[PDB]
Amino acid sequence: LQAAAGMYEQLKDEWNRKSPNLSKCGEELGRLKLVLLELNFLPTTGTKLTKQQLILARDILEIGAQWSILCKDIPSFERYMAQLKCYYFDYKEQLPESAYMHQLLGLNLLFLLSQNRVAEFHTELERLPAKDIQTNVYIKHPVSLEQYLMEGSYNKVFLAKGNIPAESYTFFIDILLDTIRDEIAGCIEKAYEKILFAEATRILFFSTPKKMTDYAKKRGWLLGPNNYYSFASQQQKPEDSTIPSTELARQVIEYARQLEMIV
Amino acid sequence: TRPANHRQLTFEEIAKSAKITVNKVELLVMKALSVGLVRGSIDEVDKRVHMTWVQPRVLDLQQIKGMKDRLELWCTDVKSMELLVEHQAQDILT
Amino acid sequence: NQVHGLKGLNSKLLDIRTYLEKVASGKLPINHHIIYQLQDVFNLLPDASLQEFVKAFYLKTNDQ
Repeated sequence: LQAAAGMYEQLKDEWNRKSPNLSKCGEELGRLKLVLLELNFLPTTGTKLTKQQLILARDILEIGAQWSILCKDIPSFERYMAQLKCYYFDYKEQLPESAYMHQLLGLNLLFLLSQNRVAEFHTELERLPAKDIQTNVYIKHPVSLEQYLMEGSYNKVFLAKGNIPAESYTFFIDILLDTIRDEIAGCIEKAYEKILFAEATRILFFSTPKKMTDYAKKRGWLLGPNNYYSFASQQQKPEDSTIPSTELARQVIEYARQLEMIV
Repeated sequence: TRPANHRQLTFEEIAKSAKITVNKVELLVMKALSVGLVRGSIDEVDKRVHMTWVQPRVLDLQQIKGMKDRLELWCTDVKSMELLVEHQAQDILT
Repeated sequence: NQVHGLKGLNSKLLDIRTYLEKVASGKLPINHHIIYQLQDVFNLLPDASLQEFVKAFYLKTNDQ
């Protein structure tokens, strides 16, 4: 039941640039729970008869989810998305579907990569196979981005895109940039013995040389354009035939005794 | 002193203390390996002496103290290990 | 036999150990034999090394 506006569809009209006030939006979240009690009444009491009402219910909570991550409210985006999760495949089908469900799916998928919750992305994909549930324009962008991470194809990764739609997609991509940056520092630490400043700016995706100086010393790298971490450790690992060891095949002492119990 | 804990020692300190040349200190040291007064090798690829075994000089009070504290550490080790061997293959052991 | 060996070894080491305490203070004689034995342990430095395993056991029960 959405009719009129002061807490019903008030949030919806706010999300537009008609009234582009965010200042009202902070207050709105407490009031929206009051209209939300009523909205909750319709799903799995009636189904089709209640259809119109569902559409409207979902639109306010979903459109406000996008508008309360331009207020940068983290707890709000997740609890709306969570609420609407069941609305995606509600019962048989309550049909609360909105255009905005299309963007939402895409926002959640970028959110999960920034948080580094790859397991959840995969779990969502298994629900997803018939991707004609809202089609692929905003869902195609997260899947390409996940592959690129996956591959090691860091150059391709979008840190240049997703800042360009400014509705709610920007919030996830800014944090993600820190995460990929860290990921490069680790790969390079084990991989290669030196790093230059000509080298560094591009690979870590630093903006400045000052950022380079900061990130390298923490790890312990910095000595100049020439350092030596990697090389020495890579060489050291084969041969423990002249040097005592017990590593692999477990703890030996247990190992011999266990082997004999089994047979 | 140094051999016991870790096997190898440099040969350069011993020649200078001798105050006699390098080509004649080796000679006496080889003779010492031969009789069995000391056992081990002289490696001139790095100019160090690797001692396998050292003689313990006899009737020294200090040495008795030294072996005692070591011995207690070994005793612990036996007990620690013994509980583990019985834990697995206990069904088989009875 | 292995477990029997550990409790047994442990007894031998106590004899030496209690003796040293007694020689150092209480003035029991210093014999070359006791000292020779102790020194060798440090010197030999045994190094753990590979080998001795087999996988045959399963095939035989399967056949039967």
